[PDB]
Amino acid sequence: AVQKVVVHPLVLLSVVDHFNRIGKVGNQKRVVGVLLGSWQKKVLDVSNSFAVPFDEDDKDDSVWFLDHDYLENMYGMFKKVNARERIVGWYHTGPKLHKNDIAINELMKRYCPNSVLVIIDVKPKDLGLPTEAYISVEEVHDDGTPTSKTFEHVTSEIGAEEAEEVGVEHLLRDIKDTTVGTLSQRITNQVHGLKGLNSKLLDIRSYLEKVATGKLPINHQIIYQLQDVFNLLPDVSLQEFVKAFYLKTNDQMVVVYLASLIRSVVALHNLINNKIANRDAEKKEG
Amino acid sequence: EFLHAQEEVKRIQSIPLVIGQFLEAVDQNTAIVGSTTGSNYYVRILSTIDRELLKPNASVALHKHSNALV
Amino acid sequence: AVDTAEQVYISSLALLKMLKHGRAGVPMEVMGLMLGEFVDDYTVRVIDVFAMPQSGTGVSVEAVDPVFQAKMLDMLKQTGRPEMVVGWYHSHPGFGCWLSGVDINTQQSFEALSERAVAVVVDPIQSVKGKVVIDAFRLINANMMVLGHEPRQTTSNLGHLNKPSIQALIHGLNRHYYSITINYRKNELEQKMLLNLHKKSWMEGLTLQDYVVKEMLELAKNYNKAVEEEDKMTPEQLAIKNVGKQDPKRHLEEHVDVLMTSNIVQCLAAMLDTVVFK
Amino acid sequence: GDLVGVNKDSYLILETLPTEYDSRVKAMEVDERPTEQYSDIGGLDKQIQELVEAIVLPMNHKEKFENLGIQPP
Amino acid sequence: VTPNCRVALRNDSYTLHKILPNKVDPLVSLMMVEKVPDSTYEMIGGLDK
Ligand SMILES: [Zn+2]
Repeated sequence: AVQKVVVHPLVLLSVVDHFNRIGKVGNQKRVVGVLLGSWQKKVLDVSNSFAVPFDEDDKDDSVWFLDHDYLENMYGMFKKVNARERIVGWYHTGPKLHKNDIAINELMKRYCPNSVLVIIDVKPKDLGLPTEAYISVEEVHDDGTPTSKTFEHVTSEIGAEEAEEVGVEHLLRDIKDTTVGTLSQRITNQVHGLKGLNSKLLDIRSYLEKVATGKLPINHQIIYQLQDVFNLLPDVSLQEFVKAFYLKTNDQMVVVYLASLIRSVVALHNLINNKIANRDAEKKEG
Repeated sequence: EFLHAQEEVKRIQSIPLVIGQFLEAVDQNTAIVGSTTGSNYYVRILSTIDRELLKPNASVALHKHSNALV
Repeated sequence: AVDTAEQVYISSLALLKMLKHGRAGVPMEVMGLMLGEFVDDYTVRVIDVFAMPQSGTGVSVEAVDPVFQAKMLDMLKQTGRPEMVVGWYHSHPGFGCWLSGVDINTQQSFEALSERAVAVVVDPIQSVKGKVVIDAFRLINANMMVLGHEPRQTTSNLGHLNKPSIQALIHGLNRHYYSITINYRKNELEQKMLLNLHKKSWMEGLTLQDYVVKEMLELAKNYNKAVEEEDKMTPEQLAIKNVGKQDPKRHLEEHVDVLMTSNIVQCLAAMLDTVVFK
Repeated sequence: GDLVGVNKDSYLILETLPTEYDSRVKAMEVDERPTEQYSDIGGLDKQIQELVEAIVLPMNHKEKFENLGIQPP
Repeated sequence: VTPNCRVALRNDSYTLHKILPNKVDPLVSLMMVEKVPDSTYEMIGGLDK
């Protein structure tokens, strides 16, 4: 039951300079680290974290390194600066996962009511969202096997807590607050149309590749169940929304009546004092 | 920068606004204001307020540090 | 043996730990140590501002924990980079961010060991975006009054550091103090991703969220009729016949453009049915 | 209504002062106790007796009163 | 420097910086406590001596 957290990009910038560590310490490609924070609510804030000296064998991928010199006494420092900012979880880069991740979660679930794994992004080019949470889940099956523990897609976000823009919005040095209706809407048009419908192309990768080579999660328990939600309105020729067209007279009713009367008021706005200050500036020049 | 000026006017305002009182006005947009701290000041006052609203020793809003009539 | 205009290539995380160190750093003033790299003579860089324990006793030279120094640098050794300290930070979040009377002692107490050890004064409680109160000072001394106190070698950096020169007791403290120049680093290795998470985050996230609409307009249309009668009192106020009026009291705007972009939003909002559906 | 030690910074109630001495009262307590035996009281010896039965014995023996079980004066 | 005229004093080093042309007392609160304008003589009627 986690919708969102508040993300301070401060220790994300510590993921940036530990991303500067891994480029110069050697073979370690992926930036893996441990996420500090405090559960207040379903909404949460992350104010600090720390990035672990970690190694991972490509053969038998479940080989973790979370040193307890690096854990315990640094938790004594991080406890010593603040009793509040303790652990909440951990992180690593890459989009999908790591054969070790689940075990790495269970090393610190002894420390936290819900150790969250938030898989992070060092090079953002994404079509969807930034870093996103994964809570402790036991969904198993309708089967009755031993308990599944792989941590499922529990929504998060990049929240912004407090002032902090004496630095940040001074470091903007480019951007403008658009009074929406000034192209920002078409930016959202490109990102939801394009970045939504290429995700639809990922969904034809799903519903074509799963038809092609997809095993058991081809139709596990959510495909037809959200083919219902797909069956909101997928219909054939033009989908025939006959209620929605005089319902649309009730819609465009409002917008054209407001634009008609109100933009005639805008005709007073522009036209009248445009003429007055116009011809004052014109013939009062002489 | 027009919007920066507009939003700039109220950054340092409205959260922790102290209350003093008007006393006198020497000139344009700079005047004398007594305070509920006990002392008197001669500070630069805004172009925001209508200039005829400062006849009495009215309850006025000031900054802690800057002490500006807003 | 020579004086040069310096420079501070700042790690953005430094100012991040200062805004956390003064934002959460409750305005009872505190103290820390600055961890950068003495790169050369004519510049210096900071790469780290670390955190201090709850020294809620007093800003002092004695507040430094050396086993936290050694174990801190040790934890930089078990992480990738064991860099070098370059000085010290402190926080003045309460008052007008000027050099306290411990700074006038602990500065030369620290730079006795160091080379420069530039002070760091901060107050995030000044503003939210408009005022960036970062502050830094190099303690000149009465030993170096033999030479004049003019490095000057590259100018207009301390000419534009000279451009404010307005802090009350610091203007006064022109004796014993000359500040250092602080630019912000070309941080596009992070300003890129702060940009991409900045606008990939702060406008409807996945952006299939807004694409509320019309009862806002209902309330907004009652706004946008309810101000219209007092907006149209101004042509009555333009009926001065010959001339009797100073500055027109122009209330022409603030109700043009609200209707403009608001009903751009209402008409593309009218599009979103035939945009979302097909 | 107490004198307490409070931090200048955290404003936490730190300690209780052992200096609540109360001006004039604690000076009103006669600590010298000058001597006067009952040889000085001449002529009011019945008033000495009803005085002691009224006052001195409630200090010593309320069991003299409350094995009988009424009240002290 | 006029005697007992008031000045604009900086808070910097208390540098005696500007001089303020002013009136001193509650002059505003009661100095101008008149009844401004009203009417004419026509509504008096009788106490003309
Ligand atoms: Zn400080």
